[PDB]
Amino acid sequence: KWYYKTITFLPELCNNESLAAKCLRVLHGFNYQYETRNIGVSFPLWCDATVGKKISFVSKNKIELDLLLKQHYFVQMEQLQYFHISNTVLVPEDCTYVSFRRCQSIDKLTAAGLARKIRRLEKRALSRGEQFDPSSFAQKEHTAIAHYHSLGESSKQTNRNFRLNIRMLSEQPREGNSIFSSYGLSNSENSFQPVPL
Amino acid sequence: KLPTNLAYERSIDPSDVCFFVVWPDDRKTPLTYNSRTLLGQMPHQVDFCHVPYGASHIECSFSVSFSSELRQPYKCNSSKVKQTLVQLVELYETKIGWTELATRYLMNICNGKWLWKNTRKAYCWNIVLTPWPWNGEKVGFEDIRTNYTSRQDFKNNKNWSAIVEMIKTAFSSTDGLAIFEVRATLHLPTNAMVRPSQVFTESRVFQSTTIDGERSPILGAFKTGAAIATIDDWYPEATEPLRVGRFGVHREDVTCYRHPSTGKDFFSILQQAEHYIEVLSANKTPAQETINDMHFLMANLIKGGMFQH
RNA sequence: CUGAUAACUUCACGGCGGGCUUGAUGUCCGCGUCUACCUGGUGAACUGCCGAGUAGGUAG
Repeated sequence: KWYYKTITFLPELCNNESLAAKCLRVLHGFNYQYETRNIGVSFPLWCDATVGKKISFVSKNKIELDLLLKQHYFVQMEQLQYFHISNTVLVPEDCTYVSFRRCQSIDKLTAAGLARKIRRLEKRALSRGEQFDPSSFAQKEHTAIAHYHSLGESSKQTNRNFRLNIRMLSEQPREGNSIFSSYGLSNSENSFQPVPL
Repeated sequence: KLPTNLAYERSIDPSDVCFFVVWPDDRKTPLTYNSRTLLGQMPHQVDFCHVPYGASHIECSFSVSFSSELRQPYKCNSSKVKQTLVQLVELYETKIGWTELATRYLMNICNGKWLWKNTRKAYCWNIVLTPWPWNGEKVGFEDIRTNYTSRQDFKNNKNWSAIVEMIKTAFSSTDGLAIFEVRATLHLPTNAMVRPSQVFTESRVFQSTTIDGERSPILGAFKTGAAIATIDDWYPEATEPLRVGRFGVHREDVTCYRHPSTGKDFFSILQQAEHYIEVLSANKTPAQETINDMHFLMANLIKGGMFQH
C-alpha cells in the first residue's frame, strides 16, 4: 500500500553505475539521524550489462520521502536539466516483485579472500588441537561464476575501499512492514523483503 | 648480394622456466593457478596466479646452452657469399674478440632479466649456475639488488673469468658447446602475484604445461630467449637497449628504430661486408660506426633466420 | 487508317503372348621438407566478527 518514483538519469552522456553508486552513497548519508531503516533502492532495469538508466527509491508514508529526497545533494545539483525526480505517484499494481541482495561471494572468490579466510582459520585455532600445515588448502582451480554488477563505494569513517554487489532474484511478495539494515539493499536476513519493479 | 637461399641457425637456445613453491617443512611443490568463467544472465576466461599463504619462496629453473652454429650458413645458394661470411667471422674473432658479446649475454643471465616483471615488489633474489663442462662447486650470485649492479661489479667475482672463457670457447671452437643450468630463488612478499606468459588470442589466458598431474604456468620458451638477447645499445643516438632484430623494434612505444632510411638495419649493413673486411685488415678500428656495426652483425648472425630476397 | 472491317472444327477409341549371357586373369622397383619468432593485467575488489566447518551468515 505504498508507491515508487523514478529518479531518471538523462544527460545522455554519463556512466550509469558510477552515478547510481553515489546515489546510494548519499542514501547512506541519510539514516544517520537515527536508524530509520525503511528505504529500498530498487534498480528497475537489469540487463546482462548496464545497471539501469533509472533509480527508484521507496519510502513508507509520503512525508519521510521528502525528508529523504531533500538529502543536501540535489538542491545544489538540480538548477539545470540533468536528473529528474519523479513526483510522488501512487503505485500501478502491474509490476513484478523482485529482490536485491548483496551476496558476499563475488567478494570472497578472490585470492585475497581465501588468504583472509585461511589466516582466520588459525586465528581461531584456540580450540587447541593439532595445527595443520596450510600446504593443502589449494584454491578452486576451475570456477564458473554467474552474473553480477559492482558498485564502487568506500568505508563510512575509515579509508577502506570495498565494492558492493547486486543480483535480481524474484521471490514471494507479501512479507511484513519492511525494515532493513542501513544502506538500502535487502540482505537483512531477518526480513528479506522484495521491493518491486 | 642476397641470393635465393641463405639461412643461419641460432647459437643460444633456452627452454621453459618452471616455478615451484618451497614450504618450511623443507619440500617443493608445483605452482597452480585458477580460471574464473564469466557467465551471463538468464565467454572469456580470466586467469589469476598468486603465491600461496604460508610459503617460503619461489624457485625458478631453466637451462640454456651456447653453441657454435654461427660460423657457417645452414644454407647458401652460391660459393661466393659463404667465403665472405666465414672470413668475416674469422677476422672478427682475430681482431676484436668474443668478450663483449659474451659478457653482455652472461649479464642478462646472471641478474634475472628473464624474470619479466617478477622482481618488482621483491625482497631478494639469488641466482645459482651449474655449468658444463666444469670442475668445482656451483657459481653463486647473491642478492642482486644490493650486491650486483654493473659490469665492473660482476668482474670482482671468483667464478667469472672461467664462465666467460667457456662461452668464448663455445663461440670460437668448431664443434664446441657449453651448457648452463640456471635456478633462481625469489623471496616475494605475502600473497604477491605472479606474472607468467600469455597465449596469443585476439582475455588473459596463461601458457601452461603439465608437471606430474598438476598444471603449471611456464613463462615461455621464446619469451625467455628474447630476454637474453636484449643487448642492442648501438643504434644512432642510443639510450636504452633492444631485442636484436633486424629493424630495431621497440615494442610498447610502437615505432621502430633502425629504419632502412637511416641505413642502420641488418640488410644495409650486411650488403657492405666487403668494407668491413676492408677496414678490419688495417691496424686501427674506430669504435663509432665500424666496431658498432660489426657488433650488430655478429649479434644478428647468432640470432639466425633466413636472409633471402 | 494494319493484303481493311467479319469469322465457335467435333463426336467415339483394350497392342498383347514367350525368352539361362558365360569361360580365364601376379601392377611393381626407388624416395632426407628445413631455417627464424617477447601478446600484454600501468597502479588495480580492503579490514574485521560468528560459524567445531575449502560449505555457510554478517558490519563498514
